[PDB]
Amino acid sequence: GQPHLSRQDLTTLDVTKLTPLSHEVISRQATINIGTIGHVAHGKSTVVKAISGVHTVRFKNELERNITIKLGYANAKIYKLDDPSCPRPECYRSCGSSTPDEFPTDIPGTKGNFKLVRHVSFVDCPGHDILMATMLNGAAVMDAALLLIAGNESCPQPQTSEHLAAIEIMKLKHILILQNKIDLVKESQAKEQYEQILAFVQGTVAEGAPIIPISAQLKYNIEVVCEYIVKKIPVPPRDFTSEPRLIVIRSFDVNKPGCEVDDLKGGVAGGSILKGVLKVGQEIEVRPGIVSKDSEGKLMCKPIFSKIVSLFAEHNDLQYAAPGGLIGVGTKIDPTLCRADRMVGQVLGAVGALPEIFTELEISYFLLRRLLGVRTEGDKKAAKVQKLSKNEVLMVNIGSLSTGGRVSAVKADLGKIVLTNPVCTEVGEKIALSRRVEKHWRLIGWGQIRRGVTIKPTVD
Amino acid sequence: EPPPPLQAVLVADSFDRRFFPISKDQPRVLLPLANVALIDYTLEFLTATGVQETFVFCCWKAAQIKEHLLKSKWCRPTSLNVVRIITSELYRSLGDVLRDVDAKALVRSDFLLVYGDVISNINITRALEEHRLRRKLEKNVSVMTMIFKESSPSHPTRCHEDNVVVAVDSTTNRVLHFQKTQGLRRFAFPLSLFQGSSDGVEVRYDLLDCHISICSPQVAQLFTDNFDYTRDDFVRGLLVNEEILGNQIHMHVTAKEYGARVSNLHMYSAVCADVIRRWVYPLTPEANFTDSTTQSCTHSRHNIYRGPEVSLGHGSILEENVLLGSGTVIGSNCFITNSVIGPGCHIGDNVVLDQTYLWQGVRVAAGAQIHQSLLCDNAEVKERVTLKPRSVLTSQVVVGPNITLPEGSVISLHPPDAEEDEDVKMKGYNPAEVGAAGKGYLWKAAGMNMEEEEEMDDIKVFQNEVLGTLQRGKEENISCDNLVLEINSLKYAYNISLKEVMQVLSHVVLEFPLQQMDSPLDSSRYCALLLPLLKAWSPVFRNYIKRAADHLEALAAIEDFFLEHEALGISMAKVLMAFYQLEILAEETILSWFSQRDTTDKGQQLRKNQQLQRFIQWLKEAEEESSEDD
Repeated sequence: GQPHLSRQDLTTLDVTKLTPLSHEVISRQATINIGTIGHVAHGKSTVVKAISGVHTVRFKNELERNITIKLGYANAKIYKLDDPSCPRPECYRSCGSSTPDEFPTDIPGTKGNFKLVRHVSFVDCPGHDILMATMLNGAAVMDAALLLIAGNESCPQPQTSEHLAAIEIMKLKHILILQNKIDLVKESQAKEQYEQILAFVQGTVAEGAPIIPISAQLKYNIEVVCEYIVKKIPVPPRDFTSEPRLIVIRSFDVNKPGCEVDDLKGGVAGGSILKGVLKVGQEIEVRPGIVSKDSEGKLMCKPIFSKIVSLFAEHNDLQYAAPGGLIGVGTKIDPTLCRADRMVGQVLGAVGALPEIFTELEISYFLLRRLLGVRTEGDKKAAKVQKLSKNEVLMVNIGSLSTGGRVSAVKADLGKIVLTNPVCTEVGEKIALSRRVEKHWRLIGWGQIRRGVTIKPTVD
Repeated sequence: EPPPPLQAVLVADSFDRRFFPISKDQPRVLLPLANVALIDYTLEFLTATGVQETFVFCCWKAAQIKEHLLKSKWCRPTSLNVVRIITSELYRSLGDVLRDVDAKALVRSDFLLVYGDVISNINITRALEEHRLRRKLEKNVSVMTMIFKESSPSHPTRCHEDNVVVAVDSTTNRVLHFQKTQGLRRFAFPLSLFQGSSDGVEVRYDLLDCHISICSPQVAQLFTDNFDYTRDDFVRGLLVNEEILGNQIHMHVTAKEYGARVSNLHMYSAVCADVIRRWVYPLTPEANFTDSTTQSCTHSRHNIYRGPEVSLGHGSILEENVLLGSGTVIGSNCFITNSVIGPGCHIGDNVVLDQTYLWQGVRVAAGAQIHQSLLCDNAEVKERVTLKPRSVLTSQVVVGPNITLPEGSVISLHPPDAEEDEDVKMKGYNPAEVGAAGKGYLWKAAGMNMEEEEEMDDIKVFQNEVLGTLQRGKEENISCDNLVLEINSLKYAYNISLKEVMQVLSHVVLEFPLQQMDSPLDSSRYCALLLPLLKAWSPVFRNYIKRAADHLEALAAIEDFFLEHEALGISMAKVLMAFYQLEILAEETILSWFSQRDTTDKGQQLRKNQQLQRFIQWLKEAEEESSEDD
């Protein structure tokens, strides 16, 4: 629906032929996810801003909810110069997602038009909710990592151990290390910092990883990062054949105040696609949909049936959506149900192809006992993780589906969790747990859904 | 754009057991204060302040609350305050109620948040106007305005449980810090309050918490976002997290208007005394604000309210602050002062009542002396009975003749702790405490706790943390991968190099059987104890020690451990072939261990000991037998 980009046609579309490196899909939306495991004040946001430019966000709410939990995404197109005269990594260039598939060279590289290679999405969180977001479910949250260490400090900083513990627990095999803020660092200082870094990562998953030094503010050696994304990062395997599923992360009401009747639109639901391809005009079911209570106070759920009016990927308009980024499905649902992120925590998929709606879970949890990679300074009990107690509110994080939960009973290691709102899942899924230590939610263990109380979705 | 009609969210459940065991048979909001239910006081306050829609959320005994509300003045078609009752059994806190409010989208603009036990005559118009002006000037910044009342810290309506201290920016009436002073003798205020405001950071201890709030829908939104949240939790979280979210809480202080919350029996007594003495005017007992025919009375001198059909015995003296319910019969030569007596009561002759509250149907026999005691519905007191201060008799409780119940005594028809522990063996009414024909059980400090009774070489810590972690792993059958997770996390946290990693690993593993061991040091028993630890925990060794020359480091650690523990030297082999059988060490490493003798003299005799001669021969015997396997 937008010019200067590869045409998308539903008729000339086959799910089996679709691959993560397909030019048609990459031309409009990102296909792979590379979470940046860094830290604020160290260039965590600056690196992503330099790589992917500056975004504008098509739809934004007046009030931001769960800003410390939201899994932010940032799309970046990486291109390669076809002229062999231009030396690497200058042939590799990063830019925004709105650029055309080919643009003429802006450098004196003796001609040669740049061609789109890949489209990446940076899974960045203001905290560490990434850990229990992706630590046992797996799904397709990401397949790479960007461990960031600044240069002014000396490795290992007290904020580094948690990052390495996160890299280990995520079971990520593809990690790239970016030494930021090394511009104001002497050569000997940089060398000794690199030596400390390799000593710290000795015997860990970050053994065979690049230690690329970059300067985010001045945009130095970003092309090296793009090159290692091209080469070091392998193509993840994705399943485009199954019925599509999307975990709803955002939700907007796009109708401006004082708009005409003919200009009314449905509810736009942003989210992440796990497995399948969404098509415009496809009948979709959102579960648990409308959750209400009886006169006596009994939970009941009515799944919301609708049709995909349109699909958006950042500023681009799509005809079919594939996993590998934040896709916003504009639908026919009433804006009342999708205003101010009121549909977050729901699963949107093909009709009759959604998991069961649970209100309570019976999980087999393995409780952690010290916070991962934390320095216990003074207070030895601060890093200790207490045992689960009755009437304690945890944070169950099934993949990207966040939900609260009150522990009702623990026998030996089988804990019953009463969710605040019913969620769609299946028996045997890997879930994680979090606890409010102070000012934050911190991972304290994981488990499996042995059993659970389900609720029958009433349909009229 | 006029704002919609003012709405109120009334929480009819206290979500705690501060009135146990009186709340076992009656909800708190239905307890009669001056012969009028508390929820009636709250509804009258809401209607007077200009609330047009009220949502009453009932969880505990919601049927009784609904039944009482349907007959009330505010459930009539002529009422300008439409009362809608929402009931659910899944309510456990005010957080649940506000989350349900957000889920139902009941409120569109600023509303009133109060509990069902708030007695007040405050007109909220000024505070509401200030709140709306603040939200207009700064968009979506101020989210809540709490109502406070000026009071001295020594006032009887300020119990230590609900006492609060507030650090406030006096220029804008903004709450910067909120703390509860229960059990404290020194109040601590973070220095972060003195960041922007260099003039007004008034620390106020003269504020009485009215438990009335003007809340925007952002309050419900934040309660939904933070599913772990009571109101105090919300206030503390908002004040702490002001950096992440730029939300603010302001306060409004009233000096000429009354407002309080009946959260315990002490507050109940204080608020009842204030109500009787017209401190909450026009909510006075004779005003008949409930519009009920049985709750009308005439107000004579000395704040004496007398109902209809009240018979007073000859010689009886009502001193002051006495409210008599309709149909009460009082005997001769009685002395009643500062007491509230419900309708249908029967008082004998020569009865002294001082600061006591008798509810509906209480019968008191002649000669009783009651001071600062609460007698719930249909309670009975026999002759020659003395009730010491702070004595509570719940519903259908009879106290036998010739007793003197001590201070703090609570007698209820429910067993004291039977069902409390059970949360079958009918226990007889003990006449030693309730007397003959006495029905009830003494309720001790089990429920009295909230009744009417009040006024570096960081390698060593690495070693011991690893030891503890593996102890817990042994106790809980923790999988090898989870164990490796734990030691890896410790290694990154404390920044320990790999060499030290397997040094400490072998060190702790080898002393693990010795932690529970005395010193009848038997090599065979030591090996028997160590073998399950070696075989079950072998993957840790396999995945932690593998490369080149690390096996030599592990062997050096073993040599050091056993040179310290010489008495187990017989089980050199019992350790070496055990480490071999699990592929922890290879043939080349074990052969090169004794190839050089740079160690001390003892190490040499650790290579040629009594069992070490045979095992050093076996070190090549296995080499020549390796043709058969591996």
